[PDB]
Amino acid sequence: YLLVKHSQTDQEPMCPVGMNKLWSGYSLLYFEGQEKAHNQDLGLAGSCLARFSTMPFLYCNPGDVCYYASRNDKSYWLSTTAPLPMMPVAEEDIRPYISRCSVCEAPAVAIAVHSQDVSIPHCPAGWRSLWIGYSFLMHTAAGDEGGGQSLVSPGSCLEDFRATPFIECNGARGTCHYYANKYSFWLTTIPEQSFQGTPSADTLKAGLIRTHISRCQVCMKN
Amino acid sequence: YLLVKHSQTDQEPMCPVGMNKLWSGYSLLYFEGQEKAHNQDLGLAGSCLARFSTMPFLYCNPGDVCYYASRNDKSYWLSTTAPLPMMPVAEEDIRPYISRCSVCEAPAVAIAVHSQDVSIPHCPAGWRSLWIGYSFLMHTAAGDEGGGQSLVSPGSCLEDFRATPFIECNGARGTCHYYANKYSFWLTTIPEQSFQGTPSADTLKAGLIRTHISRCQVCMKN
Amino acid sequence: GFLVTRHSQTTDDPQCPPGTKILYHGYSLLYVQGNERAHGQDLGTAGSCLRKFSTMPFLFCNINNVCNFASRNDYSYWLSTPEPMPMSMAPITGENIRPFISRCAVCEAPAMVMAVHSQTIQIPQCPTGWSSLWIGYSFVMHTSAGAEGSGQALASPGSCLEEFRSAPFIECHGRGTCNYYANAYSFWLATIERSEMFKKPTPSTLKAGELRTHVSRCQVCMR
Amino acid sequence: GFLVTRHSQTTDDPQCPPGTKILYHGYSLLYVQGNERAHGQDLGTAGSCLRKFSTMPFLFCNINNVCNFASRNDYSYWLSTPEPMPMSMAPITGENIRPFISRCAVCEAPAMVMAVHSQTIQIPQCPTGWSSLWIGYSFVMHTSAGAEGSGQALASPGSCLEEFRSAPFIECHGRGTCNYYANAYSFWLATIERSEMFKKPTPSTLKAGELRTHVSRCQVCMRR
Amino acid sequence: FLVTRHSQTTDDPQCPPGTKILYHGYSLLYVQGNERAHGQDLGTAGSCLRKFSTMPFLFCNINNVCNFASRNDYSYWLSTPEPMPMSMAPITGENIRPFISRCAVCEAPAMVMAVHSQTIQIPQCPTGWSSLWIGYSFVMHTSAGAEGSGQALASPGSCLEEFRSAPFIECHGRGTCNYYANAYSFWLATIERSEMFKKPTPSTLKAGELRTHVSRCQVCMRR
Amino acid sequence: GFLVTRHSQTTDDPQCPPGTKILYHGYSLLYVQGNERAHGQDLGTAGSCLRKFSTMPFLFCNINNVCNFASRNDYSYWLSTPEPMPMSMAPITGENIRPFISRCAVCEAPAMVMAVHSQTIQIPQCPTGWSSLWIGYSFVMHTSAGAEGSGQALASPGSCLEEFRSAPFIECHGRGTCNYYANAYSFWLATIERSEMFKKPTPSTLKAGELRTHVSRCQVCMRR
Ligand SMILES: [Ca+2]
Ligand SMILES: [Ca+2]
Ligand SMILES: [Cl-]
Ligand SMILES: [Cl-]
Ligand SMILES: [Cl-]
Ligand SMILES: [Cl-]
Ligand SMILES: [Cl-]
Ligand SMILES: [Cl-]
Ligand SMILES: [K+]
Ligand SMILES: [K+]
Ligand SMILES: [K+]
Ligand SMILES: [K+]
Ligand SMILES: [K+]
Ligand SMILES: [K+]
Repeated sequence: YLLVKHSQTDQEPMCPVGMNKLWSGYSLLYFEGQEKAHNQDLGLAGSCLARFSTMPFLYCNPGDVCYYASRNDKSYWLSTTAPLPMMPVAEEDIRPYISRCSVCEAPAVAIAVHSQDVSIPHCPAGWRSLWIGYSFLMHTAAGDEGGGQSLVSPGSCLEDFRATPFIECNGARGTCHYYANKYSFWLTTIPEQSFQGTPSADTLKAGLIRTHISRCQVCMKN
Repeated sequence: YLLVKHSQTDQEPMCPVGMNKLWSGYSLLYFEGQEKAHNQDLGLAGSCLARFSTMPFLYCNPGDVCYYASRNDKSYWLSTTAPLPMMPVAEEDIRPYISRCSVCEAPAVAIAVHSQDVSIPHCPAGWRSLWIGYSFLMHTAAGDEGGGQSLVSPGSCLEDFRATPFIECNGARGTCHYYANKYSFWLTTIPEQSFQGTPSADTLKAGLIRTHISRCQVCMKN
Repeated sequence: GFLVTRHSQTTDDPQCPPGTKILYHGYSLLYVQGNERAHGQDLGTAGSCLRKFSTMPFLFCNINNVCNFASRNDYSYWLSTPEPMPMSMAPITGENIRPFISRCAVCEAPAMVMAVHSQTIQIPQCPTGWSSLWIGYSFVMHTSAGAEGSGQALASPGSCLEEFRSAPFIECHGRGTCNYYANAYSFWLATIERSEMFKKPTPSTLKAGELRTHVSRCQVCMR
Repeated sequence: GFLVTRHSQTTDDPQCPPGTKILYHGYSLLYVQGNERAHGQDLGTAGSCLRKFSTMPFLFCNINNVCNFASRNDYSYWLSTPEPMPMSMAPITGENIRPFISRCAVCEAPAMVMAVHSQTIQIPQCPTGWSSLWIGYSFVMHTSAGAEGSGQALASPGSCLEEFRSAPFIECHGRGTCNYYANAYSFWLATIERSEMFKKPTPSTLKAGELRTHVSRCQVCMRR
Repeated sequence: FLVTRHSQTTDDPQCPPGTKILYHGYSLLYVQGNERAHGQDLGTAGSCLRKFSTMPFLFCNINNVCNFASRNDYSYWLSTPEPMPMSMAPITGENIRPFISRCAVCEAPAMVMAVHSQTIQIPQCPTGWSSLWIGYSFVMHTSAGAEGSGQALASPGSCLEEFRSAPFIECHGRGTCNYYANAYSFWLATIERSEMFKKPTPSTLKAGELRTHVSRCQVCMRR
Repeated sequence: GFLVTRHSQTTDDPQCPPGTKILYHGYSLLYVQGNERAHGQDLGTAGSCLRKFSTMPFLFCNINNVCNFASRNDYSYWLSTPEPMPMSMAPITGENIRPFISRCAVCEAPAMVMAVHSQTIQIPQCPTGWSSLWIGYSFVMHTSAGAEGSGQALASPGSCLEEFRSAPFIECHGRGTCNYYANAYSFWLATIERSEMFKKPTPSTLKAGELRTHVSRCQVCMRR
């Protein structure tokens, strides 16, 4: 069993004591090839790439021709709290913006539970808590491409709420940046005990956001 | 022949002297039905709708059933300088935000010419100027839906440059608002005289933008 | 050399409006879809009137100098007739397709032609100085497979269909089949009361017999 | 600790299959659509079972650090019940939506659970050493608004619905409206005879009475 | 009334007899911004730009900040017979010039339209109209992300004088251009009378067998 | 019970890796496309291994209780073999399709399986305590008609194809045809030099005989 953790900072996460670390890397959210997004589950090892690059993949056509960083593709990564830049950051300046991750050998499977409430949900009886966070559901950026997380996957539970939890890297350009069309989607907190038939529209500004975001816990049996 | 003018204000535009006004209305950019945009050429009379509504259309299926404002469709309109609200504006409050237009009967066809330079382009010899503006090429908003203008059409030449020249109205909600994924695209002012095989990336902040937007002129023969 | 295209929405050739002369008659092409991308032809233009019909009126070529005709999974869409959908509800093929395809006429007019919309259930008057060619319903856009589609310019005669139909077009495929599908949607300009322009829309679900109660009317006119 | 998710496809809470213990019950979430992007929760995973229902169970936040809730035109899709489609065919709202939403159960299992498909009207046998939890129909994918949608992993129990429904889900909007629309399509694995495998598929259009008979069958099994 | 002509070569095309020259430029097919394609009908002056650029546009956001050539957008231009690089690698800077088609925007005394035969036969101009040029029926195209645009069949833009399996080249804000394997050009097919309501016969055509299976057209002007 | 799926990428049934037992063999399903939307099956899961082949393995139903099989314009995509594209370059049909379809094997393993990628032309070692099942090339996603497609989870055995192919899959249609198209793209993890991680990528155009120079390698392993 593998436990994947994303620090959301430029420092690799520590594997819980006792769990062997297979490797550390960079937090990969998704690739965009031919304007088609292909995501990696943040709770699976595939989302922790050992080597970073603004263009970590290439493509080939049936005519036996492959192109690397020779078109207009891009990649997306979970980011840190580094300040929003006035212009794209290039090469070495990208480093402080990319989230780090660690893949650890676990004794049992880890799952995420969500309360859809301001309260923290309980881990199932017989399961221990690994961390607490916010319910990260999906995202979109360039065009209408993007992706989402599995709610039972630890990848849907980010310890740090971020209105913009990821950054865009423009492949061949070798730069990353934050564009205005980036959206993060989170499960909401619901007042009702179990049924809400008519949502009340609302706009939340910095400071009064976190109290409206569903909470989660990542748990492991025993 | 018809000349269409969009005021980009909440006051209907005046038809050039000598030209009778067939009607005035609201500046329609596009409809979005089933997440598919259908645009109206801003230089054509179809972009000037006599009656406004956040949901100006309905749809039907082969089962002889039609639905009006009963799903999740929307409409987009050219907007005014009314300040970006921090939350959607509803019903009567929408009025100040919608651009007005006038459809005028003209002696000849009107065209737009673009310089792709900071220099305002001259009208062809034998043609007179109706107005000068900025090269408005295309736009996108929800998802990757949007559209664009015909560069020879007067609709591609707006007198007033706006980072966000249009507003989104959410159909059945009866509200309109400015969302962060709205984008306007304009032809650039190219430094080279006629061939730019290597663009130099740049980020422009408010105040240094207009001098970087291609200029245009709307002309009519005689 | 002004031109106006008219669609009968039946298997019979439509007649050129008074004052106009016939150029040719054909079949009503709405749009095509290749490599999953839709591209339409404004119904008010000659491009929507093809003399020869085929469920596959186009082909595609690649950079390797190879062209393929009816060799992938593409579509063609045509305005249809009142012909009811087969009882079997299964795709139609060959000569059995003919009863479903609308006919059109491309006519040359002495002057400019346009369409006007009332956005009410009443027929809008032609602007002063313009004469009538025909009246109809405000047709603005449509979608089908993959929610792809196209639409009409609101000042184009193409945005004014003389016959209202909940299903005004049929879908055909390169393999030679055509049929109506539940997701074939037709979008029409709706009626708007002046007092409700800046009021939250009142939802309405209309069934057979009451469908036209919210459909805007139009008139095609010539200077 | 392995998990199994079950959907009643009715207003009643489904029971955990034999050999598994309940964790929690909820409502059957099929997928959501935000900013025109569809994102599903595999029906075989706990993510497709939410403790609380809402026509808009999520919100979005922008780079200016402003979040908007139920203010635009987003969707939520849920597995539905046998509840009759309203005669008016008009959108359902508020408390009236409850009778239409399917319930689910997330249970803890002693071993792994997967689905197997026969691609015939016959029930597929569970591998040797595996026991049956339930039988159903092979549900593959679906589309609704904007032809957007999602699907199931064929190895997942989510691809094996216990009750075949031509319309297994309902569409809801942030406005608080839900309804069945004509473009709601459900995709299921088809039945294939050995001799039909490498022959041009024979087109067929089936109506009420002959639907379940051309749909692949499946069985959900546990390695125990 | 204007008429736009594309040489499909590096030399400026000449205005057809009866028309007057306004300006020359480069042949723009379409652009793609934030994953959305937007074309300029080839029959209109909008498809003829005075200045060439791999990224002739920029975008601005709601925070009033505009970004130029900083993301991953595209521009597409009609190309010339210039051989594709043997390396098949992207073309940059001044090396791009040889591949870009030139155009002419001319003023005409009457409107101009295109007619299509849907056969190998060249379609005659309607009575009362004179010929400007003949070509092949060009309908639509797709490239990056399967996005693209098309031509109005009534427009001269749907009638290319030189048939090209690969009529356009793709460029990026990076300052690179190239022909990619997914670049598809769609043309009207030839249809025999007895084939109209019959299942289309699939066919794959190779070099030397293409031009004769593409519908022909003729651009005419009322005169 | 853990499972691992293997694809031969040839007309022969692949054999289960050492330490695993066979459950069944079938055809390699990559993804399907219905109503213009793609939905894939991870190549490392049993869902990508179907016992019965057909150019149209699914059907769709509407809210009017009518189902349609091979009656619109849908697709199915399968991993292919090295069978060369026909000389005519025209679509393949019927029995002639079989030689082009890859075979697969679903195997039961005693412990969990995963793939690791080197992001270099060198084969990555299995994590300490994990044994080898097979080696391959880093296959991550693909696109075809309409630029639609799907991909593989990078820790899934499905992201590790044993045979590199510029064209690893073939496209089939409900009408019964299959063929390769110029826009059928395969995406692979590329080789990244450590010193270049935070440097502008160096573009490369590779042709036959040099394709593999930038393709990352991988190894599928099992916990001991
Ligand atoms: Ca897209
Ligand atoms: Ca879209
Ligand atoms: Cl690239
Ligand atoms: Cl609506
Ligand atoms: Cl086809
Ligand atoms: Cl909403
Ligand atoms: Cl760019
Ligand atoms: Cl089909
Ligand atoms: K931006
Ligand atoms: K926003
Ligand atoms: K249908
Ligand atoms: K409907
Ligand atoms: K390529
Ligand atoms: K091809």
